[PDB]
Amino acid sequence: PLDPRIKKLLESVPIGKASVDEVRKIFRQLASAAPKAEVRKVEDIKIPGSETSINARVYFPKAKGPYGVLVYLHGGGFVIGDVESYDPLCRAITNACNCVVVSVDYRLAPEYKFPSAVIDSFDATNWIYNNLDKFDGEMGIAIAGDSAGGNLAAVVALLSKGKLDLKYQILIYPAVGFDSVSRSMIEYSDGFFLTREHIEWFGSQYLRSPADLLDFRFSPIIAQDLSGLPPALIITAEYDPLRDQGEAYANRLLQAGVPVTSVRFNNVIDGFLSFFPLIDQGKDAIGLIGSVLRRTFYDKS
Amino acid sequence: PLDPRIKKLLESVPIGKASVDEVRKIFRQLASAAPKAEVRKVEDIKIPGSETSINARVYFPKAKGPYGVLVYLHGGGFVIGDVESYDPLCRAITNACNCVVVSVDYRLAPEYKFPSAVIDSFDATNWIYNNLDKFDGEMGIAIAGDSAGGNLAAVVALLSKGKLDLKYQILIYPAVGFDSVSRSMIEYSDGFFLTREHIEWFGSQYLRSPADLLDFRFSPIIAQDLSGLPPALIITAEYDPLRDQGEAYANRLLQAGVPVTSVRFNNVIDGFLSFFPLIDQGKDAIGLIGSVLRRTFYDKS
Ligand SMILES: CCCCCCCCO[C@@H]1O[C@H](CO)[C@@H](O)[C@H](O)[C@H]1O
Ligand SMILES: CCCCCCCCO[C@@H]1O[C@H](CO)[C@@H](O)[C@H](O)[C@H]1O
Repeated sequence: PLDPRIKKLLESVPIGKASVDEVRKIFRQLASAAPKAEVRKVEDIKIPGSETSINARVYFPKAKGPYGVLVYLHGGGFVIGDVESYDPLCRAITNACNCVVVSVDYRLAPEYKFPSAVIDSFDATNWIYNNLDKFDGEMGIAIAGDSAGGNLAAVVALLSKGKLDLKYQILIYPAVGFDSVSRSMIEYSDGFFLTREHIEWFGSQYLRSPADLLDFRFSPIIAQDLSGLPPALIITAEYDPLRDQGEAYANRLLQAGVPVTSVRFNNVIDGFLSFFPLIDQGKDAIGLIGSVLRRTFYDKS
Repeated sequence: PLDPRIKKLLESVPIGKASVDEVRKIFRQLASAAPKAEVRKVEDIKIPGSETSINARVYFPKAKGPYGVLVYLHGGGFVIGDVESYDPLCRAITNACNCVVVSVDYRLAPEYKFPSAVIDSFDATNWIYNNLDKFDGEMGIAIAGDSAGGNLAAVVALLSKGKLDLKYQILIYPAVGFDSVSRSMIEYSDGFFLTREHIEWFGSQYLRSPADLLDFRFSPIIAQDLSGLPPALIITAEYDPLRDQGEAYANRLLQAGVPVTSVRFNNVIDGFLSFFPLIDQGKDAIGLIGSVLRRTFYDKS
């Protein structure tokens, strides 16, 4: 069953039942309420994308350099969330990993439909890779994101094959495609924060036509070839409609020879890392991310 | 775990690794080896379809009429199987249900791609409905099929809404769409008779383009409206890549107010009813079908 702490929280975001502005506001005020841990320095930068100037926030850790750079792609169903609402989480990640985090403000639907978010996420990652020196970030680049952001991270890792050298991909309860059949999708369709109705709504805002459902840049699970992708940490949540598809992607990556640590956090829901001050499991997931990136970037415990 | 009887059988059909002719032959000789139970009468008929003359075999039970008529759509991945290889199973069903069974030789891929099988299956069902008098079949019509045939049965039930009055749909370990994410698909991808590689091969032979994956006549799971469909018996197999999607369809039907008895036969695999002389669970599944149809057609135990 759910951790009673989470059940209590749930029993006390109106996606598809309020305006885009209102749902964005509700989400901002929820996510941004978490404590902001001190980092060494924060900078807002503009990354010159192929289709837009991409705002990003750069967090520097108190540890001395050189650093690895983690590109972070926020969740929010391709429609809500932003860099500023993810500031608490990105600060926590920065401190856990002792690395630079660059959180990307990719273009959001419905104003900018698929594949805008993908293009911005990839363009940002490409630019950061080519400018690691600016961050004292010579230990390399990794990519991470949660939920819809995990979709984008997975897709960026695919697009980066034979171009960038991503050291790692961190997929935090990712969406990896269109799922009308998995047990978790059916069983946890309602009552666990992220619902099937929300997922369908987000899909309706982001995608342009049903054809986009078959585009690997939306459904990385059907990519022709997953071999040669960066090693992955894939976190799933037990009570999450997206759980089974995330674990399927982990399995597909493993079958393609990609190293994957797939961990199901029991008793929790989609989005639980954003709840880290309330949900201890969220802190522990952040710590797991920390371990994996300190090892990959620095060969440190 | 698998029933040891089934493990033994598996440990002792080369889809995608031999010619279409050879795989068809191998399947025929396997399936047709089961005993043919006596029925009262068998007739081969030609049903005038919209696109072809449709061969069908009609089985009459020893029980006196009037009868219900079960339209049966064989499995075989839209590519293999036929009425004659399914003769033992259809005879067993006939005797269990005390009803007329009409097994339909729908057009097969790759010679005839999607939606040929659907068109023939629907046209046959429509003609039978309109000619129930020819079979003393006034107690009505139901539809059934296994695996790919369960796909076709489910689709025929959708297409029949507001046209025919199907009394029941029997979906025997059905495929209900494209599934790249379910746990059963991933976990039982290999070693359980029907494999993911076979499924992908069948999909490649049957469908014309990836767009067909989103056509409700291939993926009834994404049909816009499942309400008002006939009551269903949905049989799934525990060790079957198709298991989760069949149970998802059952759940979607239930959510749409359609009565569904969804039963997972544990310890067995896809196709187990075809193995009824070896696999006792197959006989029992046939008996369950019998119970449901005797009730719906005759209000009998
Ligand atoms: C966490 C966010 C995950 C979003 C996954 C969306 C899965 C696809 O969502 C779908 O896409 C279609 C195209 O707009 C629509 O026709 C449907 O309403 C919808 O179910
Ligand atoms: C028991 C038979 C179930 C068959 C389900 C097939 C699921 C879809 O199968 C797919 O369809 C595509 C179109 O041809 C192909 O591109 C792919 O190879 C394949 O995975």
